[PDB]
Amino acid sequence: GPSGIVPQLQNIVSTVNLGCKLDLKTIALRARNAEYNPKRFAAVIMRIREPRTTALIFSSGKMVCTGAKSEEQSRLAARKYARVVQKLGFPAKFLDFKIQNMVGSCDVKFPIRLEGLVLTHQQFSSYEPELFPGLIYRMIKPRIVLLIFVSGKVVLTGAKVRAEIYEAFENIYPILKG
Amino acid sequence: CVLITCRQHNWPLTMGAICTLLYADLDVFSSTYMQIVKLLGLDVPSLCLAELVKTYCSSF
Amino acid sequence: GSTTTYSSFRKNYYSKPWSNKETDMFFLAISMVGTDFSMIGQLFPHRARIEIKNKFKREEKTNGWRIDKAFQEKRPFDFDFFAHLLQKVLAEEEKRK
Repeated sequence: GPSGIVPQLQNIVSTVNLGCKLDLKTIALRARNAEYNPKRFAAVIMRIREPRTTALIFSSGKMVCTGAKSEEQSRLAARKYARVVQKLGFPAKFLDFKIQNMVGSCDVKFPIRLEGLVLTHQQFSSYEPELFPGLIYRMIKPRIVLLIFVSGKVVLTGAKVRAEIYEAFENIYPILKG
Repeated sequence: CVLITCRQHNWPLTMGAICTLLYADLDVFSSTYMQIVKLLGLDVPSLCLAELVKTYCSSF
Repeated sequence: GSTTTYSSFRKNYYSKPWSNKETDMFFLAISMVGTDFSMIGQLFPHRARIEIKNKFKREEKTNGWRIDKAFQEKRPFDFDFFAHLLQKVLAEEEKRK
């Protein structure tokens, strides 16, 4: 097993389709928590304080949300945005909700020399410190990208489910243990 | 491509020395540089520490 | 003209810091206008929209409670009165200093 630590989650990304078309100008007119610029962009930006999240709603009726810590909180916030649209007068409905991504991170309590890792896992490792300090690891099982630093901190992205994050975590555990 | 060529011959060359001639900027050229390398997946060494110092020190 | 030329990340250019009274106007704007960062960029011609978003990102780290408290303490909205309040309070700040 791991050294008593399982990665935390940093962000959630999700999408939902509201089932109807919308007038963005009206929504921006009447929403206290929204920002929109019709002359350059085709979606209205809104935020809620709990769960502390943002939503991006197009005129086509699709919606993108970020800022969540967990999938349930993303779903709750998306339902909240759906209610917000409903009270604005549109026939908004909460359909086909789906999580799209989440971010995870962990630390191993000891330093890691990245040069050895790039010298041994060339097929997956990127080491260009002059461009970005962190080492980039393209992991294949699960299809996850891990970002590694000299402090022993590791960051995970690209999963559809949390089990993918933890799976990549214990997959990389023996490699970093070397 | 010229850069990775020199890297194959472990020939020391740095990032801006190329961008000097190309009207480029850090973000533009670095982001693009990553794009082709991941696209082609070709193996290429890093800048080995001692190599660059010879040409750098000799310039004084 | 030399081969020693340095290249490093210049996208963090020196931006103008934020004033405490300017922050107070920012809060009374959340009270008064809302979170329409483009609109706030218009009420603050000296700040652009990205500055408003960065300001929100900095404030949300600790001052979410004050964000909510201002947002519930709603006030009727007037651009003209807003602009007058800004430059008058700024002039008062300079005169006190």
